[PDB]
Formats: sequence, structure tokens, C-alpha cells
Amino acid sequence: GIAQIIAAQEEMLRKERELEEARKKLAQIRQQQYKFLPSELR
Amino acid sequence: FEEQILEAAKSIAAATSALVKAASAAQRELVAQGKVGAIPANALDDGQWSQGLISAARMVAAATNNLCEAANAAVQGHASQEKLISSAKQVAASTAQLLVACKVKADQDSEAMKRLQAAGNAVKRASDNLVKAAQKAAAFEDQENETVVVKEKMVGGIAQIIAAQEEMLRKERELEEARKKLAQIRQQQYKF
Amino acid sequence: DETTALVCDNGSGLVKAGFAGDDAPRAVFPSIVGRPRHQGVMVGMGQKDSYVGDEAQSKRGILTLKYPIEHGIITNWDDMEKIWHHTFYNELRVAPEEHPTLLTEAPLNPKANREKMTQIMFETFNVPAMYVAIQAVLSLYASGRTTGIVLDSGDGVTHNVPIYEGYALPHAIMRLDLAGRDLTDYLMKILTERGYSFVTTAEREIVRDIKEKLCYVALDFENEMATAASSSSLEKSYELPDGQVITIGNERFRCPETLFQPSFIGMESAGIHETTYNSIMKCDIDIRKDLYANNVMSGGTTMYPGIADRMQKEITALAPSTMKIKIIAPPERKYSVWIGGSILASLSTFQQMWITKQEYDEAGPSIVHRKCF
Amino acid sequence: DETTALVCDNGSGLVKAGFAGDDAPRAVFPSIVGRPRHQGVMVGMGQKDSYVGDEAQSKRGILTLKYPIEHGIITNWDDMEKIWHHTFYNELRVAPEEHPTLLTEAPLNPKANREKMTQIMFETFNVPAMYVAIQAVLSLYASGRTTGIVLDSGDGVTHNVPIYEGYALPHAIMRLDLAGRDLTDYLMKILTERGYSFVTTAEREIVRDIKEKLCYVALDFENEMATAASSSSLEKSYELPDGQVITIGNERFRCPETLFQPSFIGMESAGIHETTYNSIMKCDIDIRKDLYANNVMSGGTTMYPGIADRMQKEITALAPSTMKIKIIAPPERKYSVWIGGSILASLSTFQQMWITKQEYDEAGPSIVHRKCF
Ligand SMILES: Nc1ncnc2c1ncn2[C@@H]1O[C@H](COP(=O)(O)OP(=O)(O)O)[C@@H](O)[C@H]1O
Ligand SMILES: Nc1ncnc2c1ncn2[C@@H]1O[C@H](COP(=O)(O)OP(=O)(O)O)[C@@H](O)[C@H]1O
Ligand SMILES: [Mg+2]
Ligand SMILES: [Mg+2]
Repeated sequence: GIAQIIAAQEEMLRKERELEEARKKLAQIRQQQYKFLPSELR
Repeated sequence: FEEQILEAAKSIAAATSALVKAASAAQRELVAQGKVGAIPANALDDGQWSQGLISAARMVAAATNNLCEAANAAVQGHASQEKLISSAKQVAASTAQLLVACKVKADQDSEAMKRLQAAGNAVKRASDNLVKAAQKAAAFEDQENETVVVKEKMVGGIAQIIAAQEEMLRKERELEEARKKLAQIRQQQYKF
Repeated sequence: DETTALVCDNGSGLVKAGFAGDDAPRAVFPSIVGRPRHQGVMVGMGQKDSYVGDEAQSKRGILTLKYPIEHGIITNWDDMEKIWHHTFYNELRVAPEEHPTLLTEAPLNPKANREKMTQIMFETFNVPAMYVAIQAVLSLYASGRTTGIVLDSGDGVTHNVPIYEGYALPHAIMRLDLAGRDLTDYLMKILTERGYSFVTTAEREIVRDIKEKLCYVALDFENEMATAASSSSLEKSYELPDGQVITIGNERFRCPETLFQPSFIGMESAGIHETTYNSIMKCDIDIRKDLYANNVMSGGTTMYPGIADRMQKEITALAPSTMKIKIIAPPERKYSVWIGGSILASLSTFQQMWITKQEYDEAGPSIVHRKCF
Repeated sequence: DETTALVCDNGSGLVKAGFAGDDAPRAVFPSIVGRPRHQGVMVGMGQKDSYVGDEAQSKRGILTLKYPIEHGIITNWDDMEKIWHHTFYNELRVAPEEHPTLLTEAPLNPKANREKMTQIMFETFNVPAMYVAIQAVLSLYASGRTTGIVLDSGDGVTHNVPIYEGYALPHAIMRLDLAGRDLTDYLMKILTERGYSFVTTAEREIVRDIKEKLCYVALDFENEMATAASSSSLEKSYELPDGQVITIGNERFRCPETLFQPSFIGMESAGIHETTYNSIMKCDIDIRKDLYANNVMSGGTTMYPGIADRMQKEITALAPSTMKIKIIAPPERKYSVWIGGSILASLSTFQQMWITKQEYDEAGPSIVHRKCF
């Protein structure tokens, strides 16, 4: 009854968490993109 | 660590027992006032509203029981913090459903109504206390393996950018899929 | 203490969501679903399948935009469910299964629309409770009044509902499909007259912005036409997103005039002033004075500069000279419905009017026809 | 770990080959096949039948040089296969049957060209997998962008491809056959004006070197012509391989000007600036701003000194004044296509887009029209 519901919430929360990790990772890598791009690429 | 959640677990148990007693009193008020007919039949065994409010209360208890179990796993290393807060979310949904049902199905001035609202608020606050205690007890509360990585090669860095953005998009698409899966499992659970 | 309720006004063209007790919606975004209509060639981007809300409004160049709600009737239920998902989890960022939800609906809507709304809210989002209210009643609540005739003109529906001392008169409720989106389409049609060609849905959004930023209701239509012909003062310029500048003249007041002369778009119905007067005339003679004195206007389509003065003049020309006519047009009327919902969601007396999940499970969706007007 | 992929930009004039993940091509050599046109008289010498690449560039005195690729279309398949063999076994010195090969192609090319390329890669070299990418998309990859209009001007084909958020607009793709080789021919024609007669293919290579060493794009063509006709400051000298010193004046900037005035060579098409502006105007109105701000140039023909400033001035004269226009011209743009190809082939996601030789054997060469843009 509720076991499947809580399991679906489990997967939803795992994936929300790793999505937020992906956000932080992409942001921090984008922060340093100036170093390996030329001036015209800035 | 484990003792703090166990005290909060006992607080959970006390609050939910008071909630069950309040629900029983509300059911007694409903039949005496003729708000809803009492069929003392265990439709679909426990179900959700067999014999009325108390059935919901039972499931609410059941819900928080799972919550308590998660707490132990949280203090033994078999459950994540998101698991415990998802169980707390289910508990909150159940108690909100029960409280709104009794609020619309009973007199506003009823003493049982005030007891029900107080018990629901106590259950919610104690659940949040258990949630925060278990999250603080778990060492994985603030743990991230991501770090600053960069490549000197212009080909290498742009590859990092594109790979990160691809993980971005694929995770977002899978989040859309997972939301659809959760909606489907909710519809299958109950479809009237 | 008590869990706050969610107020979600899903209009034909805008979704306004927030929490009970607040004085303004927390999330206001277009109710559009965009799907890519080109070929994705760079693997790094172009993997998402659909964009909802402001994202679709920012990526309109490469998207086909569709409104799931047309004339106040939900036509694409998958898209509407997607929009509700976006509203709950992205904009409001709350779990719907802990807050009772107050939804809105235009009067005289199809019954299956309301039943499907209830079924989705209870079986897909698992809300503890719901209530579907009439937008005009919410507007009256927001006005702080118990008597008046509400003229709510949204993106897709324009309806007049008279209420006297908290009692609605269903036989006098008037509904007219002529609304903001029809005005946008007519503005596109008449902008073709100056050589400006807007065809795609993104161009429709651009024309909607032009309408919102440059159109007004003329006090006297013929005099305004004569003035526009004689002088170029009415002409005004607007900058397109691509840098081109377009100048529009009489169109600025020709588009909103369709509100009062629907025949401009081939509709046989009378203008909003005549519909309001007919709605008042359908009411009992003893209550017509208060309705005349309590004209309440809400909705985005009633935000045109000078619309209140034109409505007052038309109704004065229609009504007997002895009656005192007052158009109540608060500056925040574009959110009035939502505001009223917030008020209705904060009343202690309203807490017994919720349609709980117990009633839905024991009675099915049809319960929504026994607890909501 | 995983076997690296081969990136082989088979341009009309040059072949740029290397391994995915590197930041520069390992082998850059002219795509020419030379055959002796005289009689061998030394028994120990003059026996090889054909020279390929840089070797043919060292023996041009006794060779007829032919380009197997003309206007981005492979015309001599035996010569092209010879060049590919020289690339794999001599320059790169690797076995092609272990590395998936990424090949490039100009947009709007004949289907038979791409099908024959696939058939040669799978039947002659037995590559594990292959992929034909569009050069403009790779050029955009190299610049670390997802939005922009790529102007790729190679040796034999110029083309504008607009992309917005990773979505290409195939209806707005423009292709112009005017390119570096036509500029070389026009430079030969106008060098005959000063008495310098270049006729043979080797003399064509000499003129190409002159073009690469002395030609530039004038900011204002008429003022530059007046200055050249008045002063001698624009006259530069160049030493021929036989020791003769030639002096060229306005021909330094009158040659690249053909890119902006194709009528100089009798072509009716418009210049590269007008083609870029037309490609932008063929796009949706909402994305024209981002395209205006992201003009990306690539290819050898865009290495002319001062071409970016001239392009910026022309497009500014064409576009509305409000719009901001930025020409992105990285200093390594002569290898932008290959760098983008390496970036794409190094992606984990791209690893699923490989046309495997399994799919080739069941679907035939036509599979390349279902898996590549
Ligand atoms: N300032 C304005 N002037 C004229 N029209 C406006 C203005 N603001 C909004 N509108 C129109 O009102 C519509 C939005 O009305 P709204 O109150 O959001 O209705 P709904 O209840 O359908 O969301 C839009 O389609 C727009 O065309
Ligand atoms: N510095 C330069 N100035 C002017 N033209 C150049 C320069 N370098 C190369 N070119 C021209 O560009 C062409 C090479 O372009 P390339 O990027 O190799 O195109 P392809 O895609 O055919 O390989 C040559 O034919 C040459 O004439
Ligand atoms: Mg509205
Ligand atoms: Mg090229």
C-alpha cells in the first residue's frame, strides 16, 4: 500500500540530491572556465 | 547519537498515542452527534477509512512506525537522511489528511476537534525534532565528494563542461521520468 | 499552527500560486508548454523534451508553445498536469500532500473539467483536501464586499456574476468567450495592416507584450478614430526583440474596443457593458441599485488604461439617470481573484468546506458537484 | 582505457588528422595527389607513380597536382582513398581498424559523397565505427558555445550555419562556393595584370603561398584603393622560389575583397556579410539577438588580417543600430573544426552515436542518412 509510495519517494529524493550535486559541480567548473579559454572565448 | 533519537522516538510514540486517543474521542463525538454512521466493519482490513477516522489514525501510527524504524537505520548506517525525511513526509501527509477530514466532518467548537488539532501539531513537531536529530546524528549530513577539477588542455576543459552539462540534462530528464513513476504508483495505489 | 493552504489560480494564460494569508502570489508565470520544433545537433544541449513556464518564455525561438487551457477549459490534461508539477515542485517548492489546495474555475464550465481536476489533485498529487471556487466570488472577497456584480475578464473567459449580500444569482450569470487571447489574435490581424507579420506562437507572445504595453481603451471611439486620422500624437513606437522598431497608431485603441464591439472579430454577442447591464436587468428589481453602485472589475484584461471610465460612461448611458453608478477598479485587480482565494483560504469558517480525501474515496469525483457551487 | 578515436578533417585544401583528446592536429598536410608529367631517364630514379601530401609539395616542379576534393565534394575517389591511406599509415602511422573515425562534411552536400565515404571507411579500411559531422557544429564545439552562427570558410566551401541552444535551423543554412581556392585563382588572374604569369599547378601553389603571406582585408575598400593609387606604402615584395622578387600593391587587399564582392569573379551571390545577415534574418525573431552577439568564424579563409573588423562593420551597417554585434575570431580558428571534432569524439555521450559496422552490414551505406545530421 504505502511501501511502493515510500520507495518512489526514496528514488525521487536520491535523484533530487544527486541533481543538486550536479548543479554545484557544473557551477564550480563553470567558475574556472576563464583559465582554459582564450580572451575571445573569455 | 542513538539515544537522542530514541528519546525522540518515545516522544513520537507518546504523541501518536495521544493522537489515536483524540481520534477515538472524535469518532465517539461523530456517532453521538450523528455526523457519520458507525459501521464497525474492517473494510479492506485496516484500509484507510474503515469504521472512520480511527482507521486513518492507525495508518498514521503505521506511517510513523516506519519513521521510527528509519531512525534506527539512520543511527545504524542502513538509511539515508532523504529516506527519513521521505518517511516523515508520508507521516505528515497522513496526519494532514486525517486532521482535515475530522475538521470538515466535525463541529468547529468540538473539544475533540481542539484535541485533534493539538495532537496533530504535536506529532508534526516531534517528527521534525526526530528528523533533525537523526540528520545531525548521521555523519553523512554534510558530505560531498565533488571538488574543483580543471584541465590545462582547451580540449580537456571544454570536454569537462560538456560532460557536466550532459549529466545535468540526463539527470533532469530522469527526474521527469521519476516524477511520472511516482504519480503512476500513487494512482495505482488508489484509483477509486 | 495550522498548515497553510495553497491557492492556485490557473487562468487561461497565467498561473498564480502562493500560500494562504499572503497578500500577493508567490509565483506568477505563463501557463504554456513548449516543445522543440527543430533538430538537435549539439549533444551537449537539446536533450530536454518540454519546457514549462518562464523557461519556455525565454526559449520561444526554438519552441512550439501550447496553452493547455483554452477558453477556461483544460484541453490537454498531460500538459496541465506538467504545469501543476512545475508549480508545486519548482516555483512553490512545497509538497502538495500536506496543504489543502484551493483551485479556481470559471462559471458554466463543463462538469468533466472539474471532475478531472479533482481526480488529478487527489490521485496524482494526493492532496489532503481541495476546494474549487468561482473566480468572481473570490474577486468579491478580495474587494472586501458582500454585494456587487463582478466582471472578471481573464485571458480566455469573461464572466459577469452578480452577488447580493453573499447570495449568488445563477440565472443572471453571463459568460463570454471574448477575452485577452482573442484580443491578441485581433491585434495580430490588424497589425498585418501596417506590414508587420506575426505568425508563430513566439510572435503571438511578442504581440501580447505589445498589447500589454501600448493598448488603451478610448473614451469615445469615433472621436479617437478622428484624432488618430488627423494627428500622429497617438502613434507610439515599440522595439521588437530583434531590434526592429514598429510604430502603431489607431490600433492602440482599436484592439481593446473589441471588448465593447465583439463584432470586430465576427462574434454576435454584445459588448461587456451590455452584458453587465443585461446581467443586472436579470436580477430582482429591489437589488439593482446596489449592483449599479458596486461594479467590481477584476482580471488582467481589465487593466487597460481608461477602461473604467468607458465602462462607467456606457453603463450610465444604459442605466436610468437616477441610479448612481460606481466602477470599482483597484490597481491590484489583476491578482484580485488570487487575493480573494487567499482570504477565503484563511477564514476559520471555510475550514469545514474542504473536500477531504475521505469524501472523495467514498463518493468519487462526483462529490465535487455536491460541495462546490 | 578506451581506445582513442581518430578525427580526420578532410578539407578541400588541407587534411587535418589526429587523435581525440589532443589540442592540435598531429598531421596537417595539403590534400593533393601529384603525378609525374615528364619522362624518367634515370633507371634508379623516377619510378613511383604518384606522390601524396607534403612530398608532392616538395616535387611540384615535375608533377601535375590534382585536388581529389573540389568544392567540398570528392570527385576522384581513387585519389581520395590514396590520401586516406597516406593519412592513416604514413602521417598518423596507426591501424585504422582499431579506432573509430570521425569525419567531417560541409552542409548541403550530395548524399552519394557521404555514402561513398561510409562505404570506403567500412569496406576498405574496416574501421570499427565512423561518424560524419557537420563542420560548423564542430566549430561551435571548439569555441565552448551552444548558441551562435558559425561562418566556416575553408579552401573550397563557405557556409553559414545558425545554432541556438544546440538546435540547428536547417532552413537557414547558407552555402556559398566562393572560398580560398577561388581567391587563389582570382589572385592569379589579377597578378597577370602586373606581368607575373602563373599558369601551372605548382605556380598555383606559389600564388596560394603569396596569398597566405601578403593578402589582407581592407576596412574601407574605396579609401584603401585611393591610398594604394596615391602612395606606395601598401606595396610589398615577395621572393619567388626561383629568386625573382615580385612587388604587389592593391592586389594584397583586392583579392580577399572577393569574399565581400563576389561579382569580382562573376558570381551573382552576395558577400559573406550579406549571407550571414540573411541567415540570421531567416531565423526566428526571438533568437536573432543571441546570433548577432555570437558570430563565430572558422577556417583558413578567415585568417586574413582585419577580416573580423570588416565583418563587424558590415554587419553593424546591416543590423539595427540597437543590436550589439560581436565577431568571435579565436587565434587558432584555422583548426577550429578539428578541435571541435576532438572535443566531440572525447565525449562519453557521443560514444553512443557511432555508426558501428554492425549497423552498416544490415542497413547498407544508407544508414549514414539516419544517424548523422
Ligand atoms: N497591463 C495590461 N494591459 C492590458 N492587458 C493586460 C495587461 N496585463 C495583462 N493583460 C492581459 O491579461 C491577460 C492575463 O489575465 P489574467 O488575469 O492573468 O487571466 P487568467 O485568470 O486567465 O490568468 C493576458 O493575456 C494579457 O493579455
Ligand atoms: N594566414 C592566411 N591568410 C589567408 N588565407 C589563408 C591563411 N592560411 C590559410 N589560408 C587559406 O585557407 C585555406 C585552408 O583552409 P582550411 O581551414 O585548411 O580549409 P579546409 O576545410 O579545406 O581544410 C588555404 O587554401 C589557404 O589558401
Ligand atoms: Mg483570472
Ligand atoms: Mg574546413
